[PDB]
Amino acid sequence: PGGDMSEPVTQSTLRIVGAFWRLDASLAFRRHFPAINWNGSYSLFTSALDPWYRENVAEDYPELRDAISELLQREAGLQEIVQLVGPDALQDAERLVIEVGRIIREDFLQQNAYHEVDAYCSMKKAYGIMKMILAFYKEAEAAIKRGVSIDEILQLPVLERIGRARYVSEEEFPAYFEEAMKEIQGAFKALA
Amino acid sequence: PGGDMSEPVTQSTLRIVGAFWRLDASLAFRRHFPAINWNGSYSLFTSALDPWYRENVAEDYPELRDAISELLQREAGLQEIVQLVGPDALQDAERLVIEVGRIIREDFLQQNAYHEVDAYCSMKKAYGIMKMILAFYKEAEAAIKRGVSIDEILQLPVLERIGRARYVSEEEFPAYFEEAMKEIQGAFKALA
Amino acid sequence: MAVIADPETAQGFRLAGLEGYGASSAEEAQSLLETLVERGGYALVAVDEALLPDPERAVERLMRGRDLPVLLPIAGLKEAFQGHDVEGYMRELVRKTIGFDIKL
Amino acid sequence: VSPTRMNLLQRRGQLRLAQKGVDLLKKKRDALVAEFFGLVREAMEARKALDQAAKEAYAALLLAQAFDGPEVVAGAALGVPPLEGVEAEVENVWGSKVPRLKATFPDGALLSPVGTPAYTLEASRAFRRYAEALIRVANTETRLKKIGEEIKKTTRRVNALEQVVIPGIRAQIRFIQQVLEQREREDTFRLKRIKGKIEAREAEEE
Amino acid sequence: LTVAEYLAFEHDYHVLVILTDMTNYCEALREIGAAREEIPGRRGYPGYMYTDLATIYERAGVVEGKKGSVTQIPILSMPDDDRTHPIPDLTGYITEGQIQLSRELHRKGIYPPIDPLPSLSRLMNNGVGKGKTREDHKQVSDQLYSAYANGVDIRKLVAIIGEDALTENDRRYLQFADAFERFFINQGQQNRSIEESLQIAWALLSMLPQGELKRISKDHIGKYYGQKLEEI
Repeated sequence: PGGDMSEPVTQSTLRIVGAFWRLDASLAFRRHFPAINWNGSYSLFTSALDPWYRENVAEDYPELRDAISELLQREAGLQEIVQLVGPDALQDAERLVIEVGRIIREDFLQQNAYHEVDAYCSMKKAYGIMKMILAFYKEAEAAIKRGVSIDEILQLPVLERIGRARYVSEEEFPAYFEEAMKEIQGAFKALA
Repeated sequence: PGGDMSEPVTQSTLRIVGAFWRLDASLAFRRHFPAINWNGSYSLFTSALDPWYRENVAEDYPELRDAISELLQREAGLQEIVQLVGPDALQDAERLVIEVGRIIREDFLQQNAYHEVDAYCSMKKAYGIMKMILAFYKEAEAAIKRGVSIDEILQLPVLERIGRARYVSEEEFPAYFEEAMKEIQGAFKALA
Repeated sequence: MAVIADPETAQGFRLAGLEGYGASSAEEAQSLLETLVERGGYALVAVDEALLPDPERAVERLMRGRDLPVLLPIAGLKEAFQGHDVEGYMRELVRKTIGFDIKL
Repeated sequence: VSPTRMNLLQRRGQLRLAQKGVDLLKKKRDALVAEFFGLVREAMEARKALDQAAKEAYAALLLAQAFDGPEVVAGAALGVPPLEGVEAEVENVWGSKVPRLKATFPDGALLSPVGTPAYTLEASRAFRRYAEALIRVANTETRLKKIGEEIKKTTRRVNALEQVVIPGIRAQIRFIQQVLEQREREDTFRLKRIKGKIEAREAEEE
Repeated sequence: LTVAEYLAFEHDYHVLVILTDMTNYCEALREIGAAREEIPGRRGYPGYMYTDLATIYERAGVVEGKKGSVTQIPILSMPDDDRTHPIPDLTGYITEGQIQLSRELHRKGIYPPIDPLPSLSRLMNNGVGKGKTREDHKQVSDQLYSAYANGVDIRKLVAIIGEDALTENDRRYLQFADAFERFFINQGQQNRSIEESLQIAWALLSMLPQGELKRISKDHIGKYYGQKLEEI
């Protein structure tokens, strides 16, 4: 009642369920869906499902998932400073963390339930999107470590490619993923 | 609960008690014992006890106690300046009150509960210690306006004499006190 | 790039390849600096303390959005040879910047 | 704001964030003050060098203008074009841009430097050293003033957080706590009434 | 108050009643009410606390055709200095103004630490002037309030833009505020006559130019302006 998560039913359910998917009113207001509050959510099944992920999705899938979670935790830590001094007062590495977190939220976490393609996502498609995002972040951190301005990294068209990778059909996705990986390598090769 | 004095028990207690001895963990962390925060502490009995002090220890005693309290307040008023810039950037007048506050703390306020003679202090011994401290402060304030810089004053042996006043026994204190008063008077006369 | 000063020293600046004005009074200096600032293209302008204590307080109404022209107070001609206190200058600059005017 | 336990926890988290921001800003201010105090020594050294250059320039100028006619030296200076000898490039200082004056020292671009006076050419080098000292002092002083204004902004932010923000959040926390305690007291009253009714029914008509 | 009413309205006494701590009275009232299973009010205090306090406060006053009077000065300690607390809030709804002590002034060593800015006497306008204290009282009080408020808000502005950027008038108002706090508010155990207090007020006002005294008419400025604070 009133969105108060401290109410008896929510607290009672908190003590017995294995996964807790907390929805956020602020995310729903800005039409960010599924509107899961990442900070308030958790799952207790992550460790037990790792062998299945290795056998069925990819051997390094848990490492990619942990990398994404670590990036989100770092972005959440930096947001406290951002809300104090603004995003432009950060260094280039921290600003890159902020922008990669925004990319993760808008291009990976977001999912349109009423879209003809984005409604369903396979495990391998999600793995490919995560791999593209992490490769882009690694290339961007390498470029930033040698003086490349962040303001021009964000203008690369591969950013839009990753952003629109959501709306690619399942059978067309592997070719799109290969092309996106090649473009990720090439664009950061071009930046000196 | 967590040191929050706003608790109704603490508010009810402070309405009826005549003294509050604020014990502080920060002072104990700095190895200042007893860890009594003189800024937050207070006593409502001083005015009623003043005639007893004038009759039994010294007619001057209330004035000395107020002078020492005022020196402590002046030292506390400089904390933000000393936080912003080092003590060496202070004027000689401000550096003098900082050093005198240090002397007051480490030689009057601190007391070793396990020491053989320092565990107990009579009113007259404490009065003599404040006499020595205030006489030294007045002599140093005169020397400052005589053009004497701070760091020759800080090297005087009277510093160590006042520092050792705590550990002299009760029956030996009067002679030590008169000798210290004489040599504090002498040490500043010979100073350039 | 300009320096305004007394005429006997205004020659040296154009003698070094720079350009300089000869000024005689504080009002002349103020008119000179407004008549220099209204137009852009000047990296540095200098006026001595003798006829202007605060060069920036004379044109702040124009530099507050386009502060590219750097301004600097310099010593007077008599004060040049006889010297002047830089400790006092340091303390007044501290007063203008941090404001405490408390240092040694 | 609607008083709820979740909202109370949100306000308390905001208070914690504000306190941590105050601490972070104070550390930033300490770093800025250390930089400022190094830069003030650099500025005093630059100012002393400027004083020395001013002496060595105007002493030479006075001698040259007496040994040689002022008209000859004036014409020699007028043969030199008033060119743009320096460039202003914006150096970055703590997230802000300040112009650094880079003097090209265009000795080859000063056309027609030859002159009949005996010590004018030395005065030209002396006055160019004077201009170099000028640009050095200006370069140090612009950075010094920018650091000073950064310290001012940081102190303004610290004061605002310590005076307006934190007490306000504390007041909202107190208000929400009072409302929640009021609701608890009303619930206790209702439960007492319910227990009284149960006892009355049981003990009078079972 | 029964004794006060008896004295005032049966023997023509002018009675001043001082109630030392109404906070303790309100705690006792909360005890008594909660002992009787009543529905609690804003912070556990009984819902009828306003009426109970009114039955005490409303007994002061003056009666037509009688020479006596009853004047009340309730004293209460605002918990955690919160004036919206039920005790001061309900007291303010009944009383004719309030005198608020300032913790900042007390911290600065001023006694009595009365803050004039949040203080008010509602019945002041009908009790001062010619034939009561003296004519220029009201205008002097208004000018003092205006000048002190200006000094306080200028002082607040100084913390942002610094002291070097203020005009001469702002500096003069800062001097007035400092001298006001040090001499008018700070009086220790002195028993000052109303004439002495007006003299000190006029000496403080003399630190401001005559043209700044918009509240005071020029007749009173001619009569009283121009006295030095140097006189003790």
